[PDB]
Amino acid sequence: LSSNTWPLHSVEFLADFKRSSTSADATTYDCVPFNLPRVWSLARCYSMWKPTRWDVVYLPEVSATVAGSIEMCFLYDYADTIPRYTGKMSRTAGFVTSSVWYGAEGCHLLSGGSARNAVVASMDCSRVGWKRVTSSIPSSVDPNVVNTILPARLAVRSSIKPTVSDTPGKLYVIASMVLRDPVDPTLNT
Amino acid sequence: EMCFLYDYADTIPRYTGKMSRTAGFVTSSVWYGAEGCHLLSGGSARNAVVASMDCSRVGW
Amino acid sequence: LSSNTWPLHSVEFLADFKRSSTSADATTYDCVPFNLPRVWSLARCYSMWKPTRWDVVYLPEVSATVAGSIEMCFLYDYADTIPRYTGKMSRTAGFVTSSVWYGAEGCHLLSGGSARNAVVASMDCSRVGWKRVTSSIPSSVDPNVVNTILPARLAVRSSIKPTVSDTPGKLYVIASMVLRDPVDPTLNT
Amino acid sequence: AEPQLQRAPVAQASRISGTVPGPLSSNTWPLHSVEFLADFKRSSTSADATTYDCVPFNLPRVWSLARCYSMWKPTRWDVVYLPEVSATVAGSIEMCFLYDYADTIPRYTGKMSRTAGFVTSSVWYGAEGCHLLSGGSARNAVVASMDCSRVGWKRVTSSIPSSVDPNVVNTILPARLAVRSSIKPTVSDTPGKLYVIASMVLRDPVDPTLNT
Amino acid sequence: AEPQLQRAPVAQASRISGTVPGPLSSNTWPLHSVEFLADFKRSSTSADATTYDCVPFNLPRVWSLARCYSMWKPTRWDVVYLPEVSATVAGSIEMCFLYDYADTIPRYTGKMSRTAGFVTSSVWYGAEGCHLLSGGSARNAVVASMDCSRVGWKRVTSSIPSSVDPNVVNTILPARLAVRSSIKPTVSDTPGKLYVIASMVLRDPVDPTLNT
Amino acid sequence: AEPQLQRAPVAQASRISGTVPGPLSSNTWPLHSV
Ligand SMILES: [Ca+2]
Ligand SMILES: [Ca+2]
Ligand SMILES: [Ca+2]
Ligand SMILES: [Ca+2]
Repeated sequence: LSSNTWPLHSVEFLADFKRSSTSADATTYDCVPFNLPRVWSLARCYSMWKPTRWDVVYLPEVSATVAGSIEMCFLYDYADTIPRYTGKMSRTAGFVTSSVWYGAEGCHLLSGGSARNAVVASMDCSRVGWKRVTSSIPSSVDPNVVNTILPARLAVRSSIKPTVSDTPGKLYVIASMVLRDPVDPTLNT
Repeated sequence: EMCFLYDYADTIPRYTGKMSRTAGFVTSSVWYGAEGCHLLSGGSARNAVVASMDCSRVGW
Repeated sequence: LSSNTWPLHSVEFLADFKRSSTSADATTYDCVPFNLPRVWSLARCYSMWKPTRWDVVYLPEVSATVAGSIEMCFLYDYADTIPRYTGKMSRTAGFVTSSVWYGAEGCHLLSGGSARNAVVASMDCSRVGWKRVTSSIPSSVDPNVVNTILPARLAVRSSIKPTVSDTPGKLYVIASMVLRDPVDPTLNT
Repeated sequence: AEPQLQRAPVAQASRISGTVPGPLSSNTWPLHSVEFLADFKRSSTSADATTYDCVPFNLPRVWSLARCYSMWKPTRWDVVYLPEVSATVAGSIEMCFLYDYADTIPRYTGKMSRTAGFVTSSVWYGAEGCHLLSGGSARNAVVASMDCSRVGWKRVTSSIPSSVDPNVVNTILPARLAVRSSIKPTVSDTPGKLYVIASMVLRDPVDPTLNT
Repeated sequence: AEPQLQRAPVAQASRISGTVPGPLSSNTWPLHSVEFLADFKRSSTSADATTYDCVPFNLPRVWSLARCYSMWKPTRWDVVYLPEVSATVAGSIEMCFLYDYADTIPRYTGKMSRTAGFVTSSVWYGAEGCHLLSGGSARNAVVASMDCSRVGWKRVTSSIPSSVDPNVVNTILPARLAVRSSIKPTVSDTPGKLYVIASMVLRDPVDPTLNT
Repeated sequence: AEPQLQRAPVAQASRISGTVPGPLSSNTWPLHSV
């Protein structure tokens, strides 16, 4: 309800699903407001935030004959190593893989929501507490310090290496959060 | 990519990020959504690519 | 509650109450999100807004010996002439006046409630419809065009011409609104 | 019957939803176990208590399972002392828990007694604690229980950042068990054993090889 | 449940059968309406009757709907005269229908009377015709009915080829209403109003912008 | 009713199992004659 607490449901483009022709490493995305321009514009006006939903849906835009799959999972510890292959991915939390060309049915999740044959990677938000809204990540520090601000990292991996670097789809985030103690957007770091 | 602009003064999105941040946003494989043909007659928007405009609160 | 809609309660510094040593005219403030940095940072992420509250509190910060008083009222039509004197101010909506050094007791209004000894000028928000959020105002246009985006103007006046321009207190806005259709903050005009 | 005229699709989505099935694939996994913690070492020169980090990687068997999950939350953690000395042995064992890495390790009985979870026992008392490790009956056991209520979800690590601000260590270390000897024998000895009866909940799987 | 492994087809036919659904998409559409036709203008110099082409595009509201169809067939077409003058006004209104564009417009009572659908009335008679425009009761109304039986399906046009053989005009013009004043006032005047009570059937839709 | 939106497959197997039907297609055929 109220008393220094504003609930928020947003949908925003997160990033392009990029496939490397050389690296087998997954690309990680920090599940924090400053990574979503519009949501950041809102969140930066508050000192604290608490994710309630945070779901990343993959929407493809390539031929149905393209080869490969997209793999997704969430990493809840910054200290944890970024998956360099399918098993590592298949073994971790929120795992989900689907042919790179599949997914369009997920557009219904964006507008409204009837996730059926949607390719989503849901983050474990239950038991995720009030974190401090920051404008950056102290990567140069002990992973434990980072954990303080990073609820989780989305790991996205190309099941295979295309002959040329490419992007067969896009990742959109459907976030739901509550914001708490106001701050001047310009002083929020 | 489809979305609705409710203020003529607002700038037309020039890219995916901008489009996604706009009301009524929707995207689809250009080859997805043929089932939308049945929408034009009966119904079943289950597998259709539709961009709905916020009509509630729109006055006379 | 949902689907392009969430209430927003905010408090922000509006402007310094400036007393002209030569002019008797009232200063005018446009009651729109873009005139409140933080609130603007939020409202700009939406296409439409609807004021639910909008109250401006006068909080003094001068000696109990300063003479003169502050006068406030709201103008709901851009075409309407700005009050030149006390009688005029007194005859317009939301009119309130108070000795320039009184009003400190209204600080709990900023956090909590009890406008019991406050110097507030409340805008009539009931029956104020959805207005498009704008980054500016067409000041050289027909007032009716302006009225489209301007719910009202706060008119502040000094009941006295001090020997030298001075600012006896400040005006703080206590706004409560609902925003509606998402829009990229950078594309909002 | 008639041979079926299969229609060949341009492709066919290959999809898997959720962590691949197996022993530790559930979102969460509760685990209870008895784990040998350490020997109750009695220094003959130092009066300082010995510290033990109450974290999964310090429990060999539990760690095997725990490293497959990224988050854990202690629910029980109880350390039982088992005497292996005669009733002629003088001395006492002192145990308590330290919930802030920045806090100083007690160097004497008074300090130990003023600390949470404090407990003392004749070094030759508590053999009945053997039955605790299996069935139950902590009636006559020497146990040091860690305050687990209010302990939140901690990240599972394979190490402790020791030369770092105690505050960052606290983010991973729910508590430390402090074990002290009430007296200094003429020569270092080992009056008994310390076994941990841990109970925890693991959450959010992760490839073990990535877990650090 | 299990994620469904969708089979992607080389394509997927996009098909629509029949005029897209909406207000005027039916093969045929019947429409009844009251439409103001014109003022009963009484010339003070000419004895010639005034002609009115009984075609859809001459009925503003009806035309709005009619232009969405390519074919129409009149079913009723009745023109009611409404007096707006006192019972002291001399003169009569004469009405009849001309079913051949090549036919000469009557210049006098005798000619008018010899023409189909003929009718005359004291210019101040027929106010009860007001009730016709709504409910009914043509008992005391001055009405000129057009012979609609036997009128076939006509193409809907937005114009009349006037400087063309009357025979080609006939293909589009079911009939003309001829209105005449039995007398010449000292100066042109307007004793009443002419309202049409049309009933027609529209058939075979067409984009309005193409309809001409 | 609604026109059915046929899904076109890359192909479609053309298959026949067993000797094409007719008078002498059976695995065996008994015959008696003068
Ligand atoms: Ca901050
Ligand atoms: Ca705008
Ligand atoms: Ca870890
Ligand atoms: Ca036509």
